[PDB]
Amino acid sequence: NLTVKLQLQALQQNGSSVLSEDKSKRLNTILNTMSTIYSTGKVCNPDN
Amino acid sequence: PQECLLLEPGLNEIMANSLDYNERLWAWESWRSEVGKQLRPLYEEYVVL
Ligand SMILES: *[C@@H]1O[C@H](CO)[C@@H](O[C@@H]2O[C@H](CO)[C@@H](O)[C@H](O)[C@H]2NC(C)=O)[C@H](O)[C@H]1NC(C)=O
Ligand SMILES: *[C@@H]1O[C@H](CO)[C@@H](O[C@@H]2O[C@H](CO)[C@@H](O)[C@H](O)[C@H]2NC(C)=O)[C@H](O)[C@H]1NC(C)=O
Repeated sequence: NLTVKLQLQALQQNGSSVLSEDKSKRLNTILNTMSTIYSTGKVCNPDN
Repeated sequence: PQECLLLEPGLNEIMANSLDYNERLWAWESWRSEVGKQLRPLYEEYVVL
């Protein structure tokens, strides 16, 4: 059945968690770092 | 670089409480290097006037 196969294939995808624990944690760390850099980055005047 | 501290709440708390040579040196040097250097051309004129 293609419907059952569709649902099972949507549910079976590993996504992340195929990596190690060290590697997964490092990935989440750099994701959060990039997001926070983008969100709170600041530039200021050259003369004030 | 997104963690900037003012003088009153936060720099002269490092300077009063900390016991880390490197952190004290960082605070002491950076306060005079980043804010002290902006006041030199103004002080030179203040003296004359
Ligand atoms: C397995 O596939 C069949 C058809 O290939 C599905 O049969 C349909 O079932 C729904 C309700 O269960 C009906 O509204 C359709 O009219 C049926 N189609 C046909 C062609 O008879 C069946 O549902 C599938 N299995 C599951 C669990 O959904
Ligand atoms: C999803 O990840 C697992 C490992 O986390 C993959 O490895 C299989 O996992 C199943 C379930 O424990 C075992 O029965 C198999 O022996 C494992 N090895 C295989 C299949 O070579 C799994 O293949 C991944 N699934 C998908 C769809 O990528």
